[PDB]
Amino acid sequence: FTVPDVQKILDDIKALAAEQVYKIVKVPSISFRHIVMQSRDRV
Amino acid sequence: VYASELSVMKVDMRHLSLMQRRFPDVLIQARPSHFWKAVLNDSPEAVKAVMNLSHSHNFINIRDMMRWVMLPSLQPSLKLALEEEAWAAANDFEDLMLTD
Amino acid sequence: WATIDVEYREPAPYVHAQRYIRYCGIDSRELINPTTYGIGMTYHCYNEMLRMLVAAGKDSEAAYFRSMLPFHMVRFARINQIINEDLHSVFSLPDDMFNALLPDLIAGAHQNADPVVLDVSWISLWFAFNRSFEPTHRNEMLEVAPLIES
Amino acid sequence: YIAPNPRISSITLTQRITTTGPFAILTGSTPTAQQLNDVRKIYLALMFPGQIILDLKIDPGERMDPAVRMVAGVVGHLLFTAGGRFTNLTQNMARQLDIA
Amino acid sequence: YIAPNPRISSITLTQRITTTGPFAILTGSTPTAQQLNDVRKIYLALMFPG
Amino acid sequence: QEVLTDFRRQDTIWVLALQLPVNPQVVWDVPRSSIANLIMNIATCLPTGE
Amino acid sequence: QRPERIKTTPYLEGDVLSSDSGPLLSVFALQEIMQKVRQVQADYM
Amino acid sequence: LLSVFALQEIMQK
Repeated sequence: FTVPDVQKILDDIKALAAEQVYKIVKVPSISFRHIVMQSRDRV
Repeated sequence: VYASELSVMKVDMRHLSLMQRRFPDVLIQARPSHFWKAVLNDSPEAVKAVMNLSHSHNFINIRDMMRWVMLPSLQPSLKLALEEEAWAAANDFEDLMLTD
Repeated sequence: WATIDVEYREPAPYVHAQRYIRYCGIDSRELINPTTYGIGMTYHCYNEMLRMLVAAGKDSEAAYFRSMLPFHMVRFARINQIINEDLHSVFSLPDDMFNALLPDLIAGAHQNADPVVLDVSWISLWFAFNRSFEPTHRNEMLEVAPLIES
Repeated sequence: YIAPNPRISSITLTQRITTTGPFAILTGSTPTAQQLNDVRKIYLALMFPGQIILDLKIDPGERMDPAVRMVAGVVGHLLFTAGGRFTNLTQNMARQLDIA
Repeated sequence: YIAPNPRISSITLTQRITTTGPFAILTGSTPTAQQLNDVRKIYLALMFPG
Repeated sequence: QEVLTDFRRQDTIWVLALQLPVNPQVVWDVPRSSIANLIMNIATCLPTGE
Repeated sequence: QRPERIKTTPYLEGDVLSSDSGPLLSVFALQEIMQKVRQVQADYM
Repeated sequence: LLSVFALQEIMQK
């Protein structure tokens, strides 16, 4: 029999414990892109 | 979880402590309570409630906060290490895309 | 008791009033740049009262007052800020009359600056001890006053 | 006007266990109109050091618990000022507070 | 909360009926709710030494 | 002392019809007046309680 | 706007009881000052 | 109500 004011914050911490920061991907994000301006040699 | 969140808050405050000296032209009127309030506003509310469970009965001020931040005790974790690396990577403000 | 309540720091825009009021030795800068931790906030009379209450066997009252001390100090710090900042005008009392008020009252001599006497009850002190006056906005006609005085 | 935090006098550990204060009956009291006016008088005397001086009101038409006089006598010594530079109260009120 | 065997009080504390004492009077008493709460406070204070 | 505390106290002339520190001897110089003094003391000062 | 009103802990946060201003306290002071002298003159010869 | 010693409390109102 604990006071609900503290029970709520223990429930909040327990829920926060399931947070996921990273992620798993097959390919990395694009870092460099290219622009063409009617030239066959330079971009 | 509680230890990791406290460590992250300590690291954030420790790194934000130097902005007034680094850029005096933008933060001439800046006070420590400003970044203390910012870090409090950008933190989970559960650890804030845990701290308020005692700070509502007892009074603390800026000196206690500074002493607590300067204390050398960190709880290692994934988020803490990644946050420290992120703060180390953003040392130069040209990476943040703002200059004078 | 054993502290300084009046001092002169810089020349004032109004020449007849140069004093600064410091109730129980607290400056306004303590709300921005404290000079001590949360425990270290104290002054002589309150500490003496705490020691007297402990010596008399009333420990619960001493603990209650020790816990309530920072609110007390912050209240008088705000009062000092209000007195020193907003209430500066020609209508404030000049320095010589303020200095001569107390000896005239002690000697009981005739004075032209007779203070106004008001009456309060016993429970009023207890109710006042549990309140703090925090300003929200400034006066509407604060910017127009000097023209009125002129 | 701001009241103090309610947690300063009571800490709850369980539904049926709670610390009690020494002045619990006074903390739960509610002022009337005249008492509020007297509190306003007290603050008005505080904000003007030498120009307004307090005194004691005597009215036989009302009865009170004798503990409130003693509590007020304790409070008045650390609330008011009677130093060697200015005073907030007459000699009679000082003597009454000393007797209390 | 577990109470002991009443016979322990019967053979030792109220051995003779013609004599009355403090323990004999407090033997026949039943706690109320507030006294049970006080006992709980006693036990909580005991569980934390300092 | 609230009659000596208004703001017109600096220009007021007070008059008292009775002097306070009464000499008790004039009370006790009445011939054979012990019982009357005792009765008056009981009637004026004695309290009631439970 | 002011840096003195920033609250960082719930110790200084409490319920609001009443309000006050300039003209209200001015007329209150005048009313009490006149009421005291009127009462003391009415009570005695 | 079993003990005789509890009765005197009732006797003393």
